[PDB]
Amino acid sequence: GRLIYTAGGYFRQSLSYLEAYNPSNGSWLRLADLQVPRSGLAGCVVGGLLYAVGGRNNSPDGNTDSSALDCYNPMTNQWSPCASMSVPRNRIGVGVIDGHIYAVGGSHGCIHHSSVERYEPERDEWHLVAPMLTRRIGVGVAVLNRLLYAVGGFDGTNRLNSAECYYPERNEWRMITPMNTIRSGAGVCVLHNCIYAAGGYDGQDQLNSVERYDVETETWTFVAPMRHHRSALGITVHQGKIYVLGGYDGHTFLDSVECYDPDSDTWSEVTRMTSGRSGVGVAVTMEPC
Ligand SMILES: CN(Cc1cc([C@H](CC(=O)O)c2ccc3c(c2)nnn3C)ccc1Cl)S(=O)(=O)c1ccccc1
Ligand SMILES: [Cl-]
Repeated sequence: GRLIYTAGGYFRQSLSYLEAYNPSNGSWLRLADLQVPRSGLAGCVVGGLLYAVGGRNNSPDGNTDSSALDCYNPMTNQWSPCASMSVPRNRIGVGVIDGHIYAVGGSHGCIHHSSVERYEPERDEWHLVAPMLTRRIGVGVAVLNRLLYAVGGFDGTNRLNSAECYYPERNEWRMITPMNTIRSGAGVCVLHNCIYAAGGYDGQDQLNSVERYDVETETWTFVAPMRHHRSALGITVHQGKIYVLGGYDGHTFLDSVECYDPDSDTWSEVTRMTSGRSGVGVAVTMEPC
């Protein structure tokens, strides 16, 4: 559509915020709160509807991993509950193929999932598919040419540079070339023929580096680093540019929003979120009402 939506996230506790940024004019709009606060969720769009998937409610009265799927209709400014997933999935990644939502990995307490499940909006149903070859939480997910990619993350013991690809018609996962950088909670998205992985955490440091995988060459190449080191960032594509939103730099929960121009290989500061936060869900759709 035309707006970048940011849902949930974390600052001091899990957040219920839904806010929409308009790159055309720089404005932010605050919209209807999520029914349940959540950080470590993912956002996606199917048929112009915005979905918030998984996460965890870290609140002063308990911590609860979410198996929730909720649907935001920009036409009504209302959130509606959908069928819940088979399992809670905190620090989840998601991808959309052919109008179906894949929920990938994430944690439930000390359980780090390799499992994957697929949502069909037409029947409001989840179904498990083949699990990944690797347990991954803080996993980056993107879709390119109707193939689903799971990139980096944390397996319970180590942060990962590994990545793998799901071939739907074979219901099968296969490893791809690993990234040059260990990244957990990177922002992962697609632009042109490349899967980009921006920032993340390696067990020691939050990262500013950005690399991209060309499916034709099966190789990863670094591009210009972001202006800010950041893990648990939100990422999306809007008009052929990558936008990264918030995250954590080892010091501050960032309000910084940066944009990448692939043609000039440059990052620029574009706006600030209304407040600093990390672990948001982000996606793009039409403006409300
Ligand atoms: C930071 N968010 C949670 C989150 C963490 C990680 C990794 C997990 C890991 O590699 O173990 C992680 C862990 C620790 C990190 C890290 C990344 N970066 N710095 N530090 C110290 C990856 C994605 C998300 Cl959304 S969040 O915003 O949802 C959040 C923040 C505070 C408390 C709870 C959740
Ligand atoms: Cl968490």
